[PDB]
Amino acid sequence: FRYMPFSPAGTPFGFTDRRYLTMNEVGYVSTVKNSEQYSITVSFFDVGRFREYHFEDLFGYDLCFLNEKGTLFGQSKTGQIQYRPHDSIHSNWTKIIPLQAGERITSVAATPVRVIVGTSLGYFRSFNQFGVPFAVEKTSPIVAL
Amino acid sequence: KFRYMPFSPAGTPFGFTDRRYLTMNEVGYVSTVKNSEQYSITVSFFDVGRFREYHFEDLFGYDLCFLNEKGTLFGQSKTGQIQYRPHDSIHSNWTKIIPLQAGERITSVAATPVRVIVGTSLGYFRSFNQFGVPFAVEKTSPIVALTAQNYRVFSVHYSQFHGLSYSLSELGTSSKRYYKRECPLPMSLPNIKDANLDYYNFNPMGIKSLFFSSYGDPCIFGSDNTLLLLSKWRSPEESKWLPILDSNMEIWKMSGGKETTDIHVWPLALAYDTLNCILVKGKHIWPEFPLPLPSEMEIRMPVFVKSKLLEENKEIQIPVSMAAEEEYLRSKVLSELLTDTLENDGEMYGNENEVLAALNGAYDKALLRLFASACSDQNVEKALSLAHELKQDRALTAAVKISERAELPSLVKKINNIREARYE
Amino acid sequence: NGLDQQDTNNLSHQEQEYLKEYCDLITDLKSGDLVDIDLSGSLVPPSDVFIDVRVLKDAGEIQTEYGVFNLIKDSQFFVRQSDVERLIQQGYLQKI
Amino acid sequence: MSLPAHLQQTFSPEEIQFIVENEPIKIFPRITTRQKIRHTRWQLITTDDKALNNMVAMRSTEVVLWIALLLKQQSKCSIVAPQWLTTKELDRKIQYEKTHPDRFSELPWNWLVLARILFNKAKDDFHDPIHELRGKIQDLREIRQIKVLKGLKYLNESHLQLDNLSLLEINELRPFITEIMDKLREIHTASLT
Amino acid sequence: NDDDNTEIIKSFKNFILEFRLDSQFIYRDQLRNNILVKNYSLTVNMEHLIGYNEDIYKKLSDEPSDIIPLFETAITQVAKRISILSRALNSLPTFQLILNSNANQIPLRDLDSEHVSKIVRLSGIIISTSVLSSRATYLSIMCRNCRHTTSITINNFNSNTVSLPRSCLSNCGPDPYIIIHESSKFIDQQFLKLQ
Amino acid sequence: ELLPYPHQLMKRLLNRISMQSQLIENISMGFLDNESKLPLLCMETELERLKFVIRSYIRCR
Amino acid sequence: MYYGISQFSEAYNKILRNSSSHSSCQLVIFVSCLNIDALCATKMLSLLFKKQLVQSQIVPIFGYSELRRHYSQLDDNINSLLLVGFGGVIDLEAFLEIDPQEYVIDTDSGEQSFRRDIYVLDAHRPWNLDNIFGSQIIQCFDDGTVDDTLGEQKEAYYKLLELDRKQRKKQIHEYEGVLEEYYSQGTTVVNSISAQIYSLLSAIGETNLSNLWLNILGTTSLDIAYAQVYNRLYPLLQDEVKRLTPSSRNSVKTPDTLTLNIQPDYYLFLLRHSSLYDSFYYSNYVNAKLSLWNENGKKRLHKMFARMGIPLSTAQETWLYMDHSIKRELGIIFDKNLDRYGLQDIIRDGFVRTLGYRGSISASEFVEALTALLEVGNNSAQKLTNLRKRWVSNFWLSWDALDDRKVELLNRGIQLAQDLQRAIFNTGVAILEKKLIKHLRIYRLCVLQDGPDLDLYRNPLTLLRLGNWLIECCAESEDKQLLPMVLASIDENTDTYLVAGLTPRYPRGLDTIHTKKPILNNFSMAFQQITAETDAKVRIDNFESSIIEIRREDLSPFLEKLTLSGLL
Ligand SMILES: [Zn+2]
Repeated sequence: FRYMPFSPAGTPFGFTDRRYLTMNEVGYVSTVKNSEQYSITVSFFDVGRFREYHFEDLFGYDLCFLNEKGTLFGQSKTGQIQYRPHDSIHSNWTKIIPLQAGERITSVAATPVRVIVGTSLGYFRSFNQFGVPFAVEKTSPIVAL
Repeated sequence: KFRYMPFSPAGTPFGFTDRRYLTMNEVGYVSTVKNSEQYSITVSFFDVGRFREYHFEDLFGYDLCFLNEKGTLFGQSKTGQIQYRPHDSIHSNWTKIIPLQAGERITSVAATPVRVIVGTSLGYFRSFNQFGVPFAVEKTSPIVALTAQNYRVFSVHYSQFHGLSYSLSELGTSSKRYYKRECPLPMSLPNIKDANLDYYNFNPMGIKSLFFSSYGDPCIFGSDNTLLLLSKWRSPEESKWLPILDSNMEIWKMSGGKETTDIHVWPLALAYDTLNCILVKGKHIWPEFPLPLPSEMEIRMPVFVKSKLLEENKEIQIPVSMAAEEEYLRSKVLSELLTDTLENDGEMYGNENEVLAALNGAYDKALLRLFASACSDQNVEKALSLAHELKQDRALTAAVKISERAELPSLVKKINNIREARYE
Repeated sequence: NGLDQQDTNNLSHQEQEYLKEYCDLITDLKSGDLVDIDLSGSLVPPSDVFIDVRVLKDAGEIQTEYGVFNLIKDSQFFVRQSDVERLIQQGYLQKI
Repeated sequence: MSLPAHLQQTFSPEEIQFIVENEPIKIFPRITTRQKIRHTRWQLITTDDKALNNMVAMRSTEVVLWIALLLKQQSKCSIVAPQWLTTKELDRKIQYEKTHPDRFSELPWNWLVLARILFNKAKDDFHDPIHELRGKIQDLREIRQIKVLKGLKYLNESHLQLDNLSLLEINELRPFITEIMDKLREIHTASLT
Repeated sequence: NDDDNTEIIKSFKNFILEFRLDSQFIYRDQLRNNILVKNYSLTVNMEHLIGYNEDIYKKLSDEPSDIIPLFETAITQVAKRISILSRALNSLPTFQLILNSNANQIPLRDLDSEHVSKIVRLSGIIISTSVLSSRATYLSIMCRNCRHTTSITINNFNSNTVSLPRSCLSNCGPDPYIIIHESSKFIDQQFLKLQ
Repeated sequence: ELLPYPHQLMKRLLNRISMQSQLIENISMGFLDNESKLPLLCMETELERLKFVIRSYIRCR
Repeated sequence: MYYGISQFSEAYNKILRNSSSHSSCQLVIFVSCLNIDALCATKMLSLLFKKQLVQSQIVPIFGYSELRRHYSQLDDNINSLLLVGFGGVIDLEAFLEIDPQEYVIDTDSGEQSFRRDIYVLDAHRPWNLDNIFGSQIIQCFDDGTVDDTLGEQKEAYYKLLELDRKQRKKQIHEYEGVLEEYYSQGTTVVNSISAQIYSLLSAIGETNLSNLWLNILGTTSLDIAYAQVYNRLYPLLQDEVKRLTPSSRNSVKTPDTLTLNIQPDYYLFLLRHSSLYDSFYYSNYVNAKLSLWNENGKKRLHKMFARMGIPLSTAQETWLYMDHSIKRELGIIFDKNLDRYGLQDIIRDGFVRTLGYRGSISASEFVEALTALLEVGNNSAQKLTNLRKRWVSNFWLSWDALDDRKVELLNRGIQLAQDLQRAIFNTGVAILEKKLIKHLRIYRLCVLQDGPDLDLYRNPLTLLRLGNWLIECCAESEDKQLLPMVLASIDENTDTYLVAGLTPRYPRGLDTIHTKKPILNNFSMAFQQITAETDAKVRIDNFESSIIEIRREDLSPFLEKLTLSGLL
């Protein structure tokens, strides 16, 4: 099986130079590839709840998860995980997950209680919203999370 | 598709040499050599005081052999013959032959002081008493391997239709009952350089060995060479498999950046504190007749990052932060497992409570180091979360000391509030 | 005398009683305290307590602490080190 | 007599062997001295028998050397080679010694005696082929002797220092070295008023 | 074959360095002895050589005349390796080999026209001893008009003697290399007569 | 030059030697009445080693 | 069936628990002098005991009355006494004259505990049941092979025990007849003691390479006496070797490495460590095949050597000094030539072991050296006691030589073997040219009166070796049938004749069915009969019945009685 990474309600880059990483009720993240960097337009369906912001991304985090506690950006191949609170009253902490040989992050998950990482080799990573890894588990390849 | 070649726990393939090991266990190691007419069975023991070697012959050339503290088994898949010998051998050895269809093969065989286990590539499953009486014949999915203890028995089934499934059975003295029934098995089959192919010719599933630890919980060792550990199998719903070993990563630590393919490992058993296992300096992914001394390896999770440790190098340098991460995770998992063992079965040798308490102290020290790291991060939320994980009042005083050393008083007073919360 | 020119002709009287009283003093050191260790104990570090020894000369049975032992000419005997040492002192044993 | 002159001058090689026997060492048991919760204790004043009461066959255990040798004579003990004893460490030490003719390498002083005893008994448990280990340690001994010889060119009446010399070699060298050194000291004192 | 000869030299040094009994490498023992008392000479038993490796002994027996100088060179290299610090001609005199056979002794009488240039074992009584006669281990020469000076290291293992150098050898003449008998290094030889 | 005599040290050592000796005596007599007698021999070997060291020290002094 | 084969381990454990006293020795070892297999078994026991740290005393004995007087010397506390291959057939209990009631502690249910328990492993075949079963103090290790076959004899003996009427009288008489059937039979050996000892070790699982090596040596020692037994045990030994072969293949030889091989062996004494010519020269089988005793034997030897095309001077020079270029090719050369001479049966596979760079030594060479060291390692009855002491000393020397470090002593035994083979050859050719053999068609008779080395010859093993050589010579002369071999030697110091009665033996390679049935030494029964009545003051104290010491003057009436004796 090819096991390409998946983001909920994502849109393939395809022919378009721009795409949606993830379409969420809290907000829809539209983003463009600049061919050297990945411009991100982090658009929110409720601007009053969370004012719209948009920052250029040099990394090009392949998988993005956003929810009212915070927006999470992860690059599947690199394994580095970037977090930004939607309230943004907390710091935008960034960490990197350990990667096995050829291991890639299939799915991304963000929760106020915990942070969960979905990878190719089926590893389950329990992290807190602050980036502390609460637990690590291995199961069947988690395509979707 | 699948060859369904029979597998014995950590058995050594026949190889170029005529001599070969059949099954590696903490109780003892068994090898054999064909005398040009038949194979020479030797039953060697790691503990001489427990048992004394008896080596003999069989024209059968039994394909597989099982052994345990009470008795030993010898199975020939093609002929379906099964030979039993009590290890004390005061009782007469008895030998039977199982029925089987045309071309049927017995993948593995297991023995327990309560029942005798028969498992074939056809998936047919037979239960026998210690004396040769069959308890029952029953139909199962084909099994790659078998895991037997005194009464704890673990069954793992494979079918290219069914994938990998596994069931845990607690037979006890009587009233057999299964903790799990054919749970899907998370494990990475080797991908389809000569040695691994030869091993697949011996064991296509590529699992090196499968056994119970020093405390009897399951221990799956496969082609990944990174053994997985089953957590809280006493609770069925709560039970889950956790990564417990990073073999290749530990080698990179040992190699110091120069990965070597000659390194191959076979854990005859798992001590709860650290893995006891044996290594090879050679192309063979199987041990050799001159038996090397197994080397005890510390159990560690593969949370380490290759790039980060490479930066640390530029004998492997480990960040105190990342090492602290790994060790408190180890403390958490080991403490949970040890406590659960004390629950279902209690103390195996009495020393469990105090080593558990020392483990708790080490975990608290880890938490306080993480608190110092959070203070370096200068983030109140991280320190508060660490305070939640702290489980000692004096550890809370230590956190107060760390916070005042970091000079932020808000964290100090939050830790204080946590202290009054913990008092009652 | 401590490990067990026997003739005193090579020796004058004065020094004869000197050496006799010196041996008596050595026994006194053995006497009372320090009796646990042999004051003239072997200065070689002990290698192995149990060793097999062939009888150098036939001298019949000699009583050990607990085991009967007959000194039959040229007979191997694998026992503790104290007895074999003390018989080496008389030389009735050999070859280690 | 009370003490032979040769004995008081220097420690005999057998005394060195005894001292090394007093050292602890890592071993593997072949007996589970632990008793199931489901006999006779060793009760040693010189060494904690609690460990001795606690061996389990094929587990990590550290014991004093001489009891380890005693049990290794029996089939019930398995010995663990030291890390410096590993051939890679030996090669590194050889390369260091060749690199630094001035000084020696930080070998564990008893390493010579350890190598002797293990070659005598632990020949089986060496993962590395034993003969190569013998050759390498022989070469290291030769190099250490040669480095000593250049030091002999620099013998002084004031101060003599030996950073990393083994206990065996310093013991065998002490009589002659002390005689020469004290003779030089006496000569100088006579020269002084 | 010169590389092959060097390989054979390496094989012989592997012999001497890794031939031991009861962990005791007697060869390095006598080596360090001959270092302490500077006798550049080495004693070896061919029975030991056969035990370690028949093949080297057989190669010896085939033509000892030229095998021996290679062995001497090997012993000299070994002494340089051992008794001299790493990275620390005629600096170290070559060691010379001593051998004990213990084979049969053909009588002096009835010696064959065969056995020419062959190692043999005999016994007899000396009737005369010669005075010492030096032998040019190393030879120092200069090319006369060409002024080219060169080194020669002739062994006493041929036949009779090596003729003097001819031509310029980098006209200078049929023997430009006039021997300057100062740098040249000599070793004494003595002639014996057995009844 | 002779060193001071740590009298307390050696008297405690002597007490230890004694108590070990009576302990070995009790084990021996009980045997005259576990299957593996090796720990007793380890005790005896320890006793012999320490007594040998003490003898060496006394003779040197 | 006093001791079952499997029950050997049980008996061993019983001996352990009886003598489980590290403080006090409760075990004594009694061994027959002048037996290689006995020495191998004693080494086995010594290693086993040092594994168990059990205190024990080891004593070598040569005489039966010596055994009795030593037993009198022995303390009663010793609960463990082992006997190695001597006296099993003779009723030792009757020879010991013991009272079990004295020995039994707590007869009561019934158990038999004795303060001395004597365990007897015997190589002799007749295996007296009363010796086996008369006393429980007499503990006999039973191969089973004789015992099950003795089931009819054992039940007859049991019936005799029960009955102590005409029908019962004739039944008892028939049982007695059966006794005499297995009586009057020349004792032999079918089990190399080392073989069942190593079997017991395997039962305990303590076998190492050395144990198997020493078992090989003991069996090789047995080979000459009983070739067929050696051949039968040979595949078992090879299989055990395979069981214990190291995994490493064709590794470069290094001093630490020790290897034992199963490679073709040639029936030439000391072949590796001696020359070729000499190895042929004193080879008894080679001599008998080629009649080397006569000058034509030498002529044929030169002819065959030239047939191989081996240069003479090369042949008389030692095998080790031979160039390997020819040494490798030797085997095929013999294959091409021995058959042409009929000498091909001499080639056979054997066990040759090497360590480091010392060299490879044949087990046959090893046993030859051991025998040599036994033979010549070092009033009249007092002089005979002195010879017994010296023979015990040679036994201890051979014991010591078995240790690896005494390679020098092994070479000394090698030299002694060369010398003894030379002297035996000289004596044999001397008697053959002089036709000193005088066959009386009941037994071929030769006697030793003149010539040197009679002091060497009166040593029993030397006489035995000469007897083996002459038996080989006679057997290879198929023109004359097998007849009993009687040999008598004089010692002027004792002034009395020394006699050994050697049973006839088939030539080696004789696989015919009539040669399959072994010969029983009628000499022993004749000697016992003579001792019973009209005895000529012979000595039978020696553990070998065939070897007998007689007054030189009284030997002539002994021969007259032997002619009178019909059992010969
Ligand atoms: Zn020129």
